[PDB]
Amino acid sequence: NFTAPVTTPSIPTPIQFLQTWLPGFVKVMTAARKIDEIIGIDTVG
Amino acid sequence: NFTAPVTTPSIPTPIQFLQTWLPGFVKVMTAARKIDEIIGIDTVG
Amino acid sequence: MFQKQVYRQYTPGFPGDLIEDGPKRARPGRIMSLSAVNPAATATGPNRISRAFGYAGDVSALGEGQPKTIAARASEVVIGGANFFGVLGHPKHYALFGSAGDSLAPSYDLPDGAEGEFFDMATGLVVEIFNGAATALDLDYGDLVAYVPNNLPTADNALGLPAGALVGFKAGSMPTGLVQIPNARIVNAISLPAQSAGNLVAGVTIVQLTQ
Repeated sequence: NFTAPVTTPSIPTPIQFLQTWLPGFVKVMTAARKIDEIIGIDTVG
Repeated sequence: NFTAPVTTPSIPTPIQFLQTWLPGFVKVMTAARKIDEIIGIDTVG
Repeated sequence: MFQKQVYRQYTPGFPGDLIEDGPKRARPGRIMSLSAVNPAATATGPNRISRAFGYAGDVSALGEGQPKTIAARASEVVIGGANFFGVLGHPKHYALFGSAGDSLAPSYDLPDGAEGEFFDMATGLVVEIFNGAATALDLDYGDLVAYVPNNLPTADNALGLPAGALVGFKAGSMPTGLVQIPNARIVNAISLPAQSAGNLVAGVTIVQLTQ
């Protein structure tokens, strides 16, 4: 008695539209550069 | 010799973005309703 | 994908949805896992929308020590539990995740551990119903509803029905092993053709009144 549905039944909203992406990116850091803290810096050349 | 990456190497951009969704939605249609053109209507009562 | 045909009228509704507005009772719950089910748990189901779930414990408490915070009255339900909890429904509540890479592929299956809306009673609910036998059946206004449990024995489940599949029988004809939803009635009238274990024709969706 029910008319056969044309589209296959499915959950309506794709997940991609229900995501909030946080501002910015987290950059991967490295070891500190502390040669200037030890022996200073000099410009001679 | 190469330093081991912190993150897993992968294709950067997801298919989530860079994906244009066409405006409007196609809607399933039914058979033609033609009594309004064969005999017309009159809003009475 | 799009309409490959044109029918004289629209379908009255899609399974898991509400057609008639009136007194209704629904509760939230978590989908759990048939694997987590301690006992054998024979009947297997993919958390389909139009299926009748069963209570399988609570997950109110949070933490891992003695002082636990009861954050919410949370129900932890399984697809074919004997203690009927409610028929899953309202597909618009959930998010489509796709199926096997195709993120836009159609899917009526809720992932494990998700949250669903389980109608305990409704004036009108579109449900997929099945045949409890291999013969053709006619369901009318005065017809009852019984859902397949998780522990339905292989001898009783000859047709290989899904885990929480609602069947739909006639007074004094409940397929064996099946457990009945009390006060559940088939409102609209339909016909199911003869089926076999391999074919298992998907019974046409039906308006049902629960309690």
